[PDB]
Amino acid sequence: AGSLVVLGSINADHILNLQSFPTPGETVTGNHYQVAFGGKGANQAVAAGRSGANIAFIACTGDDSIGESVRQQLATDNIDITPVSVIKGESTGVALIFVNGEGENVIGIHAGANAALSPALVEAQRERIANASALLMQLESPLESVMAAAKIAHQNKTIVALNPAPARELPDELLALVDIITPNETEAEKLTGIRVENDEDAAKAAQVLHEKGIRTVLITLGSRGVWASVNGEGQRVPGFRVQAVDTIAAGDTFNGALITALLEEKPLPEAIRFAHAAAAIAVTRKGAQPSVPWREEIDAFLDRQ
Amino acid sequence: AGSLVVLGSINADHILNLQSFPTPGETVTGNHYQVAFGGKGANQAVAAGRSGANIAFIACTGDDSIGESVRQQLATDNIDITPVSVIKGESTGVALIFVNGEGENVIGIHAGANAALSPALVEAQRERIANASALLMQLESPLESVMAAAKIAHQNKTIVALNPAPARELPDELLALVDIITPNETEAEKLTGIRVENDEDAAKAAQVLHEKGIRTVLITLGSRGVWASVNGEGQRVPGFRVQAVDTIAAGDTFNGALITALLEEKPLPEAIRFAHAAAAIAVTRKGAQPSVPWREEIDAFLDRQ
Repeated sequence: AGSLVVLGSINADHILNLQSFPTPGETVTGNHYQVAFGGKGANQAVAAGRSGANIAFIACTGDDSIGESVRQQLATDNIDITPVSVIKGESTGVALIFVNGEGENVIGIHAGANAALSPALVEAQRERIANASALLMQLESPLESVMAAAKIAHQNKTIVALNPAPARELPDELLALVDIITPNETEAEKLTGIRVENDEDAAKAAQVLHEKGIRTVLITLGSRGVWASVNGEGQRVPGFRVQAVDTIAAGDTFNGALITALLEEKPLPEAIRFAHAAAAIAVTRKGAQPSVPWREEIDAFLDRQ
Repeated sequence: AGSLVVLGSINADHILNLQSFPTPGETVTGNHYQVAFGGKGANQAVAAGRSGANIAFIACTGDDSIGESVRQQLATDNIDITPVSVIKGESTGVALIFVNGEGENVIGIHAGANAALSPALVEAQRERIANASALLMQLESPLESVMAAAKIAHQNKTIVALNPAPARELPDELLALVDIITPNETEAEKLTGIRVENDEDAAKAAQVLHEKGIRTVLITLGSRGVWASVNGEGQRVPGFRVQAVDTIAAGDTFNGALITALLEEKPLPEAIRFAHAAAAIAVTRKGAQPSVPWREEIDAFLDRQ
């Protein structure tokens, strides 16, 4: 298994379950509270580490207590935290989350130290990025840093995997550097300009990304699975049926487990089944990282399948 | 100045300024983040301590890091934290707060350790409550504990001051034990059944509370000040004109400073002017406790007045 380098955000998730979302000017008392480490960068770094990858993590926390704790935690999640910088005078990223009695949620985010992951910091990681087999990134880090990291990778035979979340348009210069992209429907549309409701739309949107030069395109479709497309040839790959309790980080787990499988040189079809198994498990648990399953659990799930 | 005993909640306030309140299923990135110690019990305990009172604080924090920090903090706010218990296996109370670009806010609360402040814990404080000159309470603690604390006070010549917030109806058994009550309009209506929009309504609502046996009734009216009523005789007392930046804890500061003034045996009219000065200062600053002014600042404000 080649080495993986994840570059992305780190958040401390504060989750409060409550009857209903407070209206403007209102105060509501919740029924359950949970602090769990989150952030797409870390969720994916953890999903990969736990699933068995040889991964190093480029990220930034602040100089606060919470920052030290998450750092303490990630180190035990089978992740090399040597590339995680501490930014003096800044707060560690945070996410305030409400979940109502109807199962819906709303999230408020503070970028904090995450906005400090600069091109200068990426350059300082030139060698690490150069020697890795693949680089996994999202969009909760400055675009200029993601851009600069992708170039170094493109220059040194480092596979570039991008989870284009949260949704936003991207320059062709960055897309022309991506090898594996994993957008959901909203993101696929935002990236191609094509609304994706059905498999016909997904194939069309996929085609647009392929023309940008992206070899592998996986569009998460929600309940019906993912549209897996390699160089124009795609098909819908169903996920597992499970009773969801908390879907947060489901997509991040999918991404982290997927890359682990691919860097293990498993064929795409099996890799996707592996990532789907991991995600299926993740939605049956609460909190982002606390729900990310380890390799043993993933394989056990598969074996009983 | 006689001794003051505050019994109430302790919260860690997580405040995020953002463009607009996220809609169901949405994620929004904020522009400013602040962690400040809050909770009506602590806000009032701090407002009193800083304003110069000889105050001891009965409360509960969890056995987490945040709990230790707030405890470390309150000790420097001129408060005797000897009566603050640590509850094993429980989280310190928390408040998740959003403030949009229009200045509005919504608050989500986790009771945490605060729900553990029991009658047994109050009884353990029988002597402390007995020897104090006054007891200041709110409604973010179990009603049975507030009830039991009020009885001990009633039995030992301890003045009972109640800030009936958040709004909720209360049994006549508790009201018949209150000496000073400080409801806002919503709370006054909730307590008497009389809608309070104007000074005529306020006087009527005040009358209802007086009949419950409460000698001093102060109904905060919002912009026009407070309806100060002693045994049926009331009048509107205007507050100071100021440009508000953050009104949270304004009412708690008013309460804490007010009691300090009264326990200093200042006449009600002056006591109310003192509390108003403190609150006026509080709304020009961000965060709950971080905005509570110290005695020197309050007197300076008054002198320049």
